[PDB]
Amino acid sequence: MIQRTPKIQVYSRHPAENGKSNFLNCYVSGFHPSDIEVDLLKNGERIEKVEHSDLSFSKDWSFYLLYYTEFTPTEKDEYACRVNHVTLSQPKIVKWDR
Amino acid sequence: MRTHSLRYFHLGVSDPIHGVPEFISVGYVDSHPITTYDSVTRQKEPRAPWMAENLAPDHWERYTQLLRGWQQMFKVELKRLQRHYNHSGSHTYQRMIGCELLEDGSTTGFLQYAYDGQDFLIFNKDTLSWLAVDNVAHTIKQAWEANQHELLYQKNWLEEECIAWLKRFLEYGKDTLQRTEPPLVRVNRKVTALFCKAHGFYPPEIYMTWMKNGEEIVQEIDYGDILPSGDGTYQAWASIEPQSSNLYSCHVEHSGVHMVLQV
Amino acid sequence: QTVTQSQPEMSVQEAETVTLSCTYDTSESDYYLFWYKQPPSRQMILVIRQEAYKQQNATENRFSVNFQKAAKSFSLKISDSQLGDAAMYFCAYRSAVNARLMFGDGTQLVVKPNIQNPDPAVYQLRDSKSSDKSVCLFTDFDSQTNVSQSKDSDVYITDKCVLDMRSMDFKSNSAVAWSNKSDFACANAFNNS
Amino acid sequence: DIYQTPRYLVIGTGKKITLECSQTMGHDKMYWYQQDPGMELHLIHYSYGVNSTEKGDLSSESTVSRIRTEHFPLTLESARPSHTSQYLCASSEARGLAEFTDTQYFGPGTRLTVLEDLKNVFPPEVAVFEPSEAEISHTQKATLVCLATGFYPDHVELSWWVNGKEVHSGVCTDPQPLKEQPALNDSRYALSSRLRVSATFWQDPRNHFRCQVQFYGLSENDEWTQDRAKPVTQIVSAEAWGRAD
Repeated sequence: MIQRTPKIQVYSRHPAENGKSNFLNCYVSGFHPSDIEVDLLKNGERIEKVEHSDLSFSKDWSFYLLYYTEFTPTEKDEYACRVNHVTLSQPKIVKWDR
Repeated sequence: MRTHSLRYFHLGVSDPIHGVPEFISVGYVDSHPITTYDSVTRQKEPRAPWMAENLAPDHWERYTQLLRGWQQMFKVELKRLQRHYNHSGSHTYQRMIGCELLEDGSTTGFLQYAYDGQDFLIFNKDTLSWLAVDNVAHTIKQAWEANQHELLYQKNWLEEECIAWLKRFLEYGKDTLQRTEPPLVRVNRKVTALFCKAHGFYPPEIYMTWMKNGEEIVQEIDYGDILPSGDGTYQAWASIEPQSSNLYSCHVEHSGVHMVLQV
Repeated sequence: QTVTQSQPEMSVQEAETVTLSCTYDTSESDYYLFWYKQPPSRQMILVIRQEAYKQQNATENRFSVNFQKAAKSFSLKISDSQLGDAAMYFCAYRSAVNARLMFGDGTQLVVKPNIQNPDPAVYQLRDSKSSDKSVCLFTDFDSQTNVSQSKDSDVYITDKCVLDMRSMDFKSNSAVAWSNKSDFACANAFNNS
Repeated sequence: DIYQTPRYLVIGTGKKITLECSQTMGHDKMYWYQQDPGMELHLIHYSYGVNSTEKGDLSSESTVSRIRTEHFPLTLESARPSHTSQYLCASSEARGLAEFTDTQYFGPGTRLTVLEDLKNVFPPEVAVFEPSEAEISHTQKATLVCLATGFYPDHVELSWWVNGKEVHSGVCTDPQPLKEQPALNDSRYALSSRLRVSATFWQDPRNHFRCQVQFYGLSENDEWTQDRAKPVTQIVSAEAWGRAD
């Protein structure tokens, strides 16, 4: 299998304003095969309650989902998305900016 | 009245781990999932309130059987592909069928297969022939190109039934599909760099740029992708970076509306 | 999801054209239409095939169809009928997405031969064994004649039956009757008919 | 093309029945319909290929298996009277799509009859009635007539043998039989056939005529406690020799 590595994008539904409740989004896409593991990270720990869209198909034979979780950003708090795929020999952890 | 599209995708996976279903198939109108089948449920089901409400239990029953059929066929084709390629682990086979209705009323149609996420077989409805990547595909195309009725059914569905169904679904989901939600466009700052950011819009197709003191276009423009915000809307951004000797401005276009912003 | 063939019985002269009639009901647009014939063998035999995505009406030599899509009408046209054509004919619809071939109720087609010189006659035949039991044969009657079945219970009248002696190039309608009762002859066995 | 065994089967209530259907056209899609006297054909089982077995419009206590491409057998565990029907297997050529773009070809079918009491089954009595001088003199032709009587159920196949060869030209067999006691429902049956030849040909005494009736009846593991001989599968035949006279 000539596989494709997952592209990970992490962002919030509504523009971040500390104190305002929101949704944290992780967009994993462009990956082949289909089997994929995803966790969202607060301060480096697993968020535990997390929803995910049903696996979706692109025309170029890659897949995509959206992992998401209802959160309130505290000025102190750091957030990331960590994925693992056969294509990755180590977990890829992409931090949330802003 | 904008370009819309109907697509049904099939995916098969040999020797899948506990979770992965051996077969999944999914229908889509412009990225809105409308239908779903898998190997555990062995049931075609609506993935939208408006599909569900508007189709009698027969449609789902009838198409469930048809998809039970495809399940079976993919299981088999997979083993034959292995036998021919001398394969060994979990592999994927995939098929995508669908049509596009352009704003100008003309149409497109598409049918394609893939082994391990690489183009295997591409259908051509004007010449009633497959094109194949290697002899394995060629061999299985030969048999297929023998059956003339199958060749023709495809051309028809693609050129006729697919569109009829699109038109129905568009209507059926008008409130969500033919809707227009305009964006929030804003400018933020950050070597000094400025970002035109837009959010909470629909449909996702959006165009953004920067215009040098309104005159020309900045050549050096980093474009954020267009991403789904969570709620049915999409968000996207565009960035550029000398005391600003010429004051700049953002130009955006969504659903027919050319929008502009100064700083 | 439904087929109707209203003509339960139908008739034709040898070398004549006949039209068998059939309508279907559906809402599907992508579909398949067939005729099949079931001789007394009870074997279903394909006669012709028409796909809803085709205007030109199918033709298999002597057989052809009138496909009026908008009328949802699908008539089988048999030219130059032959005795062999005799059978039950069935109209059938199949969706492109379901397997059940939906069948019409069926139209029975009888072929009348061209009796060139009628020579209506009733002959009697006897047992090659006991020579006490006997039968009656009505035959070489014109094809426009009909045979009443017996209203009496203990007398057995068979149906009209076409025979083709290809040896001698000769066709022949025939019908047989029997009974054990003594007050019974050939002369009057077919008189009610 | 496609084969189905048996073509006729009479069996007692509650015994295990296996109707065979086989095909050698390389057809993945296969079907099984059921036609009760009058009622229309009903898809009861179908298959998309090896190890597919799906149900159809009408619901059934039969079962099917598809271990391989050529065979699609149908099994009936506790066989009951209501199962009495004609079962038609079939096969289609679509292979590259799940969709049904093909034409279904049927096999010849199996006339099943399941009976509560096996004492209603009887083999036929065959008798050849020889031609008539009346006819011979009038027409130059001789019509021999066969009469199969007293048989039940209607599992019978009649044949005309001239000089040890089965013949086709010159024959008319009632497409359907008659009830001997039309009054009843379990009424026995009587069928008639006609063989017509030359007067020349019937007058040659070297010429042998045999009317043969094949009857499909009880088999070995079936039970029978009755004076009437067990009405097993058998041929019942009757003959007549040409006569110069």
